[PDB]
Amino acid sequence: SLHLSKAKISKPAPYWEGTAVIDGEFKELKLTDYRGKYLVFFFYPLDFTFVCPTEIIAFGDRLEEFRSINTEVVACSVDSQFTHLAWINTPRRQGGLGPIRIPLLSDLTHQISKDYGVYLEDSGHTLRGLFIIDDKGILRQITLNDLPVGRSVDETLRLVQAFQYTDKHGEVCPAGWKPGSETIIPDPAGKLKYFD
Amino acid sequence: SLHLSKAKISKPAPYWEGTAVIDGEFKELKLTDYRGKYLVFFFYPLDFTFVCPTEIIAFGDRLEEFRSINTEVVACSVDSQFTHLAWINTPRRQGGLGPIRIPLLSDLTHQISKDYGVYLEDSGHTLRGLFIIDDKGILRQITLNDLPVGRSVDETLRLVQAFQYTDKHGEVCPAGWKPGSETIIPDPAGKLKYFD
Amino acid sequence: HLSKAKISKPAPYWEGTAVIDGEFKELKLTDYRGKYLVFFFYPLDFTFVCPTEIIAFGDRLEEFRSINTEVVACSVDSQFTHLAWINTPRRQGGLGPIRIPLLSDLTHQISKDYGVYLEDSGHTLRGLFIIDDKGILRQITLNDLPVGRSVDETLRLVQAFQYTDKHGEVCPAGWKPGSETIIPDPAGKLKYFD
Amino acid sequence: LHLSKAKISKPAPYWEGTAVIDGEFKELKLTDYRGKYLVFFFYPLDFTFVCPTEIIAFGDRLEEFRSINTEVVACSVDSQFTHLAWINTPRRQGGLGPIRIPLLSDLTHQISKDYGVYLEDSGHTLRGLFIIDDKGILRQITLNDLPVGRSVDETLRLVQAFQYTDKHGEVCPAGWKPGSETIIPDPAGKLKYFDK
Amino acid sequence: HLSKAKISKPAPYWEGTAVIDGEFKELKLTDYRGKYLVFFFYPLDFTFVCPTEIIAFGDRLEEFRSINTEVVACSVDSQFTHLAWINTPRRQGGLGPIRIPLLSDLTHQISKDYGVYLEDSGHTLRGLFIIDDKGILRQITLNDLPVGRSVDETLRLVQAFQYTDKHGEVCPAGWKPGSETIIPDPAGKLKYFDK
Amino acid sequence: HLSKAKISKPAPYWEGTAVIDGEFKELKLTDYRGKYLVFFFYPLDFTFVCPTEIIAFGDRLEEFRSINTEVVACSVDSQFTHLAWINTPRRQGGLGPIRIPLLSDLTHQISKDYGVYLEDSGHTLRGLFIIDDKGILRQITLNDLPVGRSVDETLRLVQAFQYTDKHGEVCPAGWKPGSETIIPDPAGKLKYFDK
Amino acid sequence: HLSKAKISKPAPYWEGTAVIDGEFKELKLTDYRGKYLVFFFYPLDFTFVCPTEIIAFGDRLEEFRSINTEVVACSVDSQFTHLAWINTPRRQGGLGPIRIPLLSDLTHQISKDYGVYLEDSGHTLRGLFIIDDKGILRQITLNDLPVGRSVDETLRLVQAFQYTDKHGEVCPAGWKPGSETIIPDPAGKLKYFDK
Amino acid sequence: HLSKAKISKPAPYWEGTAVIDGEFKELKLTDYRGKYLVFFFYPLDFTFVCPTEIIAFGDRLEEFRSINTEVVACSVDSQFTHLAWINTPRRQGGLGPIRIPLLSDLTHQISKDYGVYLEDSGHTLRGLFIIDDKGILRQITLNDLPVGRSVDETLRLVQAFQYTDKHGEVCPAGWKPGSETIIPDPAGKLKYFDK
Amino acid sequence: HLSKAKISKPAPYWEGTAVIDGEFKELKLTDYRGKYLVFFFYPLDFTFVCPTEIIAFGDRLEEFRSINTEVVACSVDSQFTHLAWINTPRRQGGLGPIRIPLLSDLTHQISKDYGVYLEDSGHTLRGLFIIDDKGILRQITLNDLPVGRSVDETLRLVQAFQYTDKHGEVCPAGWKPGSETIIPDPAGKLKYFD
Amino acid sequence: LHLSKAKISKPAPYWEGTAVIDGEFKELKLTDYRGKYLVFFFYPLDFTFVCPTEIIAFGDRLEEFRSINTEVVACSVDSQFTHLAWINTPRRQGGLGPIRIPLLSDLTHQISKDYGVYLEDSGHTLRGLFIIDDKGILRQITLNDLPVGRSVDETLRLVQAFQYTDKHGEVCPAGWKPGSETIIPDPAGKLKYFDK
Repeated sequence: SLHLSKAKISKPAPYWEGTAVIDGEFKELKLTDYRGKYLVFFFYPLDFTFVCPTEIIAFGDRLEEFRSINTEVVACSVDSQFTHLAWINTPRRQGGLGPIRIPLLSDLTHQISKDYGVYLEDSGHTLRGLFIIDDKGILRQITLNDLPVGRSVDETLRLVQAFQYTDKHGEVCPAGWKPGSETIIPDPAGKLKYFD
Repeated sequence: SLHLSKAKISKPAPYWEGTAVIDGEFKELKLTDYRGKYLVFFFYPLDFTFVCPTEIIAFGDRLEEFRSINTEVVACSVDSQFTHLAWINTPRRQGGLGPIRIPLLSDLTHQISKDYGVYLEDSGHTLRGLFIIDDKGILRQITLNDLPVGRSVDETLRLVQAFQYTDKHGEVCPAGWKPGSETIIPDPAGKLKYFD
Repeated sequence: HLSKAKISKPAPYWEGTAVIDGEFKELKLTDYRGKYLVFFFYPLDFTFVCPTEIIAFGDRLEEFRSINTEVVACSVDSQFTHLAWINTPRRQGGLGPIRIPLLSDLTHQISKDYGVYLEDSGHTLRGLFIIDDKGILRQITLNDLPVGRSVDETLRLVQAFQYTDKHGEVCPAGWKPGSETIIPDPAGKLKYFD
Repeated sequence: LHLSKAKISKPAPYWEGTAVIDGEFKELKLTDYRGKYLVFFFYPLDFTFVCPTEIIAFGDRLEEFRSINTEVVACSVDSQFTHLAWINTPRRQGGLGPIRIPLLSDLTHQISKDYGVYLEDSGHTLRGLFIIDDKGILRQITLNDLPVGRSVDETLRLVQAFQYTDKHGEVCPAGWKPGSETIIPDPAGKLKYFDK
Repeated sequence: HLSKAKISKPAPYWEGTAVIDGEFKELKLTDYRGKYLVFFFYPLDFTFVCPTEIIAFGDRLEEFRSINTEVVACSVDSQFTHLAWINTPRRQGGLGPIRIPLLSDLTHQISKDYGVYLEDSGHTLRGLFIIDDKGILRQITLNDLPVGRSVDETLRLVQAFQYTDKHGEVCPAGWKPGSETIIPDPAGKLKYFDK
Repeated sequence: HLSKAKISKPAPYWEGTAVIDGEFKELKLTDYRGKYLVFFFYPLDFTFVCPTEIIAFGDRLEEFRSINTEVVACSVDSQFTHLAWINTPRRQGGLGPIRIPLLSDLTHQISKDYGVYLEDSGHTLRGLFIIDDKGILRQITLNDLPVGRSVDETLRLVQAFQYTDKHGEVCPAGWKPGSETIIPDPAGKLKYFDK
Repeated sequence: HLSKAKISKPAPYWEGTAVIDGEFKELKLTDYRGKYLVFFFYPLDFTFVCPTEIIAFGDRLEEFRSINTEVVACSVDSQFTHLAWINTPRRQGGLGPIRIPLLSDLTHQISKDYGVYLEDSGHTLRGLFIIDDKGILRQITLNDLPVGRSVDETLRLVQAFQYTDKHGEVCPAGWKPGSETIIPDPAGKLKYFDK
Repeated sequence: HLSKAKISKPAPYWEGTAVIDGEFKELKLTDYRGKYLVFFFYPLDFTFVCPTEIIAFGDRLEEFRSINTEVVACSVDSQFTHLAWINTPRRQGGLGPIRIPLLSDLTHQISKDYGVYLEDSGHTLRGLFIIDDKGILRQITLNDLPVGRSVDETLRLVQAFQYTDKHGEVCPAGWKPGSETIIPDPAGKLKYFDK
Repeated sequence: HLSKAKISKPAPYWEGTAVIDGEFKELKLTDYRGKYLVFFFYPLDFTFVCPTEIIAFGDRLEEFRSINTEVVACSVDSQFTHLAWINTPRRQGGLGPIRIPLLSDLTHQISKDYGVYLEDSGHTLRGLFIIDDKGILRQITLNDLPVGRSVDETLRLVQAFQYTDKHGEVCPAGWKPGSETIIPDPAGKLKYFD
Repeated sequence: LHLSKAKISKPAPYWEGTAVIDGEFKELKLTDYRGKYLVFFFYPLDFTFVCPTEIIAFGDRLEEFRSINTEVVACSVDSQFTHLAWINTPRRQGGLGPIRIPLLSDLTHQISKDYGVYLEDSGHTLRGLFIIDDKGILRQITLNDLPVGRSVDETLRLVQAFQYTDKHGEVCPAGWKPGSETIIPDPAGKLKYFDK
C-alpha cells in the first residue's frame, strides 16, 4: 500500500461537483464555478466535532479579506448536506456553526476526498487538507495537517497574496514575503539587485 | 498518469539517507538520526537560484528557536554535495548561502524526492515541499508550494509548537492556535468548556 | 451487484462505533449471539422517512426484547452526527433519546458487505436483516428510498422464524402466532390441507 | 460471494419463459407488464408445503391487486408440465386447484440466478418476492428463508406506498397505510409532519 | 460438447435423493458395486415418451434382476414431483407404483457430468448408460426427444457384456444368448469365420 | 471427454477417401443430404467383431435403401488396407465384396470430431450415429470393444425418427412400425394412456 | 516443423506392438541397446515403394547382423494389418515371410516424435534413422514419397559410424571399408591430404 | 528441435555472400529456380571431412550440371575465410580453386532456418538438402560430424526425383537409371510385383 | 545494461538547456548536423578530473573546429550550477570562461539514453561519443571515474573517421594523418601488407 | 535497444572458450587472468584488414604490457581452426605470422553478445576493447566502428592510469601519463593541484 491522489501542483486542480449548503439552501456546486477567481478549497474531518468548527468560523468571519482580493473559500467534509444544514442550525455555543457565508460542500461518496488525496481509509473521513487554486483552475499550494492541529487564516491569506503577486509580476517571493516585502528577479544577473 | 508518493500523514515518514554538508564537511545523514526530536525536513528546487537561498537563510538564522523546542531542520535538493559546498562557500551578496548551520542534504539519484512526492518529472528537481516529522518518526504535516512562492518560518514554528502541545495534552488546537491560546477537549460534553 | 449477505449462511461480521445511551461504544455482531437480531440500515441522519423508522422500532423495543430479539440501526453517518440527531427533539425531525444502538458506518465497509450501499449517492437504501441466535441470516428486506418498513411485519417474521426453529413444522402465507402450521412431509402435509 | 442482476431503482432484469395461464402453455415476458405494477415472486417447489399457501393467498386476493393496477406472477424451477399437473391436483391434496396467477417455469435456472434467488446446493429458489413498477423499475426485494411464508397484506401495503410516492411529492413513514400521514422531504417542509 | 462419462473408465460418481418405494432415500452410484446397472435419464415428469420408458423397464425389472442387474431412472425434476407422478394413475400419464428408483437431479450436476443436459431446454435428452459390476462404463445410448429406447436392446447389451466379461470370446453383430462368438486372435478367429 | 457430435445439432462435417465398389472415391457427409444416414465406426480392419458388423449391415442394406437410408462405415485404417480387406475372402475373416462404403480416417480427425477415438489405442470404439436428411444428429450409440451392434435396433430407430419427422406424434419405448404413438400434449396424450 | 529427434542426442524412446516371426510382441527402442539400429518408417501397408524397401533390407539382413546391427521398420498401420500384409504373397505386392520386425504406430506418437508424420496425410514420409549401441541418433535420411532408400548407402553409413566410434580417425566423402581416413588434427590431417 | 525445412514444401528462402570464382557475390535461393539444387552445409573451413566433401562434389560437378542440377556449399565461416581456404593448396587441407559457390552464413540465420545449427558448438552438422526446379524440398540427409556424405548416393536421389517428376511411376528401393519402377495403383502395381 | 546508443546507427536525439557564452540556450543534437560532434558526459560540477577534461577540450577547441568538428560537454548538474562553475576561477577548480557548451541533464533522460547514467550514484561516468556529420554514432569511449580522457586520442579518432568517410581505404592500428592505409579488398589489401 | 552484460565498475562478464596459444588449442577462461590486468579485445574477422594490424601492434609491444603486469587477449567469432590458419599465413599476405597473444574463438557468439559488441546484421563484432583489472572488474570500454583501428599508446596510458589510481588516493587529469600531476579528490586537497 502507497499514497495515490489526482492533486498535482502546477496542474489543473481535480474537477469536483456535488451538493453544498449555501445560505441555508442546498445548491449544485462545482470547481469550475470559481474559474476566474482564486479558490481556497479545504477539507475538514467531521461535522459536530472540535477543531473543525473553529476553522470554518475563522475563515467565515474573515471572508471579506478573501473577497477583496478576488478569492473565494469552500469547505468540504464527507458529511451529508442534511448534517451540514443541521450543524449550521446549531448555535455556536453548542459547538455549532451558526449562520455561515462559506459553502459547505458534501462528499458523501468520498470521491472528492480520494481525488484530492485527503481521505483516511481507516477512519472514513478526511484529514485537514487545504488547497489553493488559481483563477485559471491550476493548483498552486497544498497544506495537509494531521487531525489535532488547525490551520491559519493569516498564512492562507499570505499565500494567496504571494501567488497573485507572482502571477502579475516577473519576480518571485522570498521566504516570509508579505505585501510590500522585497522580491527577486529570477535571473542569475537580475537576482543581484535583491541580494546586495 | 497520476500522483504517487510514500509520504502519508500519521504514518512513519519515508526513510531517507545520503550525503549532507554539515559545517562545511561531507557527512552520512539519515532520517533516523533525528529519532527523539521533531524534524522540519524541507526540499528546495536548486542551488544557485532565487527563492531557495532566502528560505535556507530564514530557517538558518532562526535555528535556535527550533532547537529550544527540541526541533531540528534539514534542507534537501537534487544538487550534489559538491554544489551544496560551493554554494555555502559563495558570499550571501552573490546569492550564495555563506556559512550555514542547517545540514544540506543531497538527493542526486532523486529517490528521496520521489519517495516524498515532491519530484517534478519534467524539470528534474523538486518543488517547495516541507514536512514536519515528530520525535517518533511519524509524519504530522505536509506543506507543498509551487515554485514562485517561499515558505514561512513563523508558520512552521506555530505548527511544531501545536503538534508538541497536542502530543503532551489531551486537547486539540483550534484554527490559528499559538502558545497560550485556548484549546478544546475532543469530547461532545468536554468541548462545551471551549465553545461557551 | 455484489454482497456477502446470503440467506441461510452466517451473517457478515461487522464491528464499529455505536451511540448507546448517549455514549460511544464499540459494538460487534458477535455481541448478539444467543439472541435474534433485527439489523437495519437507513439512508441518512436528519432526513425524513428514517427518523420515523428508528422511532417506530425504538418505541416498540419491548415487543422484540420479550421474544429474545434485539434491534440495531446503522447509517453511513458519524457517531458525532448520530449523537447530535439524538440530542435533537422529535418535533424537529430529531430522534430524541433512544433505546436502540445507532451504529456508524463511515468507511462504508459494513454497508458494502451487506449489499445495501448506493455507489452514486454515498449512503444506503432501506435494508433490513433478520439474523437468528446462531448468527445465521434468515431474512432480507430491501426498500427503495421513498417507502418505510413495518415493525408489525418484522415482528411477524421474527416470531415465525422462532416458531419454525422450535417446531418440526413450517409457516404458511400470513402466519401469525396461533395460525395453522404445516408438517413438511408428503403424507404429513395432508393434516393441514384437509 | 452473492451475485445477482436485481438492483433496486434500476430496471428489473428481463425475463421470458413458458407460463401456465388459465390451464394453457403461453410465452410470458417481463415487458408484457409495462404500464402496470408487478408483484413477481419465486417459490421453491411444486408439490411442497408453504408454496401452495402463498400462491393461493395471492390468488384469492388478486382483485385487491387488480383494482390498484397491479399484476402477480409466480415462478419456480419446475417445468410447465409439473405446474399444470399441480394446478390439476385438488387443493385438499396440497394441490393448487384452478388459479388466476400465471405459473412461470424456470427450468434452466437463468431467471432465478438473474434475480439472485437460486440456491446452488439445493437446485431451486428461496422465497424471493420483487415489486416492479409500471416503468419496469425494481422498487422492493423481500427474501425469506424456506420455513417462513410471505404476507399478502404487507405486499399490498408496499405496492400502495410505492404508487403513492410515485404520484405525490411526499414520502411514506414507517408502517404507512392508505390515509396515514406522509412527510414532505425538505428540511423546512418536514416540520409539518414532525410538529405533532 | 463435454462430459465426464467415458467408455472403459469408471462411470462418474453420483449421489442424490431418489424416490424408492414411495419414500425419499439417499442413493449413490457406489450402492450398485457388485451389480450391473442400467442408469438412464429421461427429460421430464408428467410428459409423454418418458412414462412409457420408465414403465417398460419397471414392469420388466425381473429380467434385469435375475441377471444381477439393477435399473435407476433420473430426471431434473424434484423428488416431490417424482412422488406426485408416481401417485398419478397410468391412464392419466402417471407412473403408478413403480419398483425402480427415481433419482432427482434438481441441481443439474449429474446430467452435466453424464453429458446429457440440454442447456437451452433445462432438462436432459434420453440418455442410457450401462455400468458394470466394477463400476466401469461399458455403453452409452443417447436418443433425441421424440424416440424412446428399447428394453429388449438394453437386455441384449447387458447380456453381451456379462458374456464377454466371463469368457475370452467377443460378441458379433446381433449376438444373443446361444449365438456364435469369436476368439479375438488372428488364428483363433478362423474357427468362427470358417462356418 | 471432448467431441463436436451433439444430438439435435448438425452432425460434424467429414470428408475423406472411401472404398466404394472396389474403387477409391472422395466421399463427404454432405453427399448424403436428403436421406437418413447410418454412420458407424469400427475399430480395425482384419479383426473380429468389426467384419460381422459390416457384413450384417451390408447383407441387409436393401432394408435401409427401401426406407431412403444409406449406410457408411469408417475406421482409422487406410483405403489401401480397406481394399485389401475387401479382397480377402469372408472365410479368412475378410469382408469379401461389400456394398457399403468403407471410409478411411487415417488422420484421426473424423474419429476425434465424433468423440469415438481412443487416444491410448490409436483407433475408435464402436460408435454409431444416426443422421437425418437435413444433416442433424439424431442418435448416438457407443459400445465398448467386446460387443457388437444390432441391425434390428438400428432399423427400428431410423423408422421411428422418420415417423416422428413426418407425424405430430412421438414414439413410446419399444415402438416398431404399427405400434401406438402419443400426441405430445397434456390433453392429447390421454388418447394413448387411457387404458 | 517440430520433432524430438536430434543428431548426437539420445534417439527418442519408443515402444509398441510389432509383428515378429508372425507373432505380436512388445518391442522397445531400449531392446536394441548394445547394437546399432537402423530404424525406418515407411508410409503404408499394401502400397508400392514400401514393400520393396522392407524386402530389400530383409533379403540382406545378414549383412547387418554380421556387423552387429539390427533393422526395425514402422508405419502407422495396425499390427493386424502388418500380419495380413506379411500373409499376402510377394507377387500381389505383399511382403511374404520377413525377418524384420514391423512396428505399429497406430497412435502416431512415434512418427511425431521422429518428425516424419504427415499431418495432412495421416501417415509418414520415408524417414530412416541410424542409432548407435548407446542409443544416440547418428544419422537422419528423409525422402519424399516417390523415391525409395538404399540398402548399400545405409550399410556404408553404419560401417562408417562404427569405424569412427572405434578409431581416432574420421571418414572422408564416399568412404567405404578399406578407404583412407583422416586424423582430425591440424598437423595429423596432413598425412591424409599430402598428395 | 525446430526448423523451417519441410519435405514437399518450398525450401526456406536464403540469401547471402558466396565466394564464386574467387569473387564475392550475392547469392539467393531463387537464383536456382528452373534447376535442381543440392544445397549442403559443412561444419567448418580448414577442418577434415569437410574439404573432402566439397572437393568430391566440385570435381564431379558436371555429373550434376548435365542433369540440370547445381551444387552450393555453406558453412558459418565468413567469405574471407572461404576465400583464404580456396587459396590454400589441397595437400595442406585447403580446397584449391573450386567451381562450387561457398556460401557464408556468419549470422547463423540460414543454418537455423534449415535446422542444422549446433547451439553448443557454433557451427552446423553435415546436412544436405535436395531442392527441385520448382523450389520444393524433396530430400534431407543429416550426418553426425565424423562421417561424410556420398556423391554417388546424392546423384542417385537427384536422378530418382527427376525420374518421378517426369513419369507417373515411383522408384523402388535402390533404384538407378534403367531399373524397374512401379505404377502407384492397387491394380497397376501388379505389373511390377508379378516379376 | 540498456542504452539507445549504437555504433553505426543515428545517435540518440537529445535537447536541453546549455550554458553557451554565459547564457542559457536551448541546444539540440540536430543543431550539429553538417559537422562532426564530440559529445561527452562528465560526472559532476565542482569536482576533480572533470574540470581538467572540460578545460583540455576548451583550450584546444580550434583543433576540432579547423576540421569541422564541435564539442559539447554534459553533466546531470543544473544550468545554474554550470554557470556558477564557469564563474569560478580555474585556480579554485572552476572552469573560468569557456567556449564549449555545457549541457544540463537534470532529468537524467539524456544520460540514460546514452547508457552512461550510474543508478546508485545519481550522475554519469566518463562517457565520450563521436558522432559524424550525418548524425551517425561512430565511437564510444567509457572510462571509470578515477581516469580522465585524452584530447589527442579523441582528435586522432575524429581525423581517422573523416579520412575513411572520404576515401575508399581503412585505418590501421595507431593511424595518424600521413600514415599508411588499407584497401579493404582481398587482392587490394596486398599493397599495404607487402 | 542495446543490451550487454558489460558494466564499468562491475565484474567483467565471465567467458571461456578455445584459444590458439603458441600454435595449439587450449581452453581459456577469464578467471585465468585474476591477479593481473587484462586488455581484452574483439576484432571483426580473420583474413581481413585493420584486424591483423591491431593484433600485430599489440603483439609486437607485448613486453610493454607484461612489464606492467598486464596480459592481452584478442577474440573474434572465427573458429580456432581459422585462427590457426591465419597465424600460419605470412604477414606479407595479411596473415598474422607467429604471435604471442592468444586468439580466442567465439563461434557461438555468446561472448560477443555478453560484451555488447556483436553486430546482428553482420554476424561478427565491431572493434571493442575492454580493460579489466586484477580483481576482475571492468574499468574501461572502447568501441570503434569498423573503419578505424585502436591505439596501443592510448591503451597503455589507460592501463597505467587505472593502476596508478588503484594504488594512490589521487585521480588522473585529462591526458595524464606517468610523471604527470594528479589531483587529491577532496574540495580542500584539490587546490594543491589547481593553484597553478
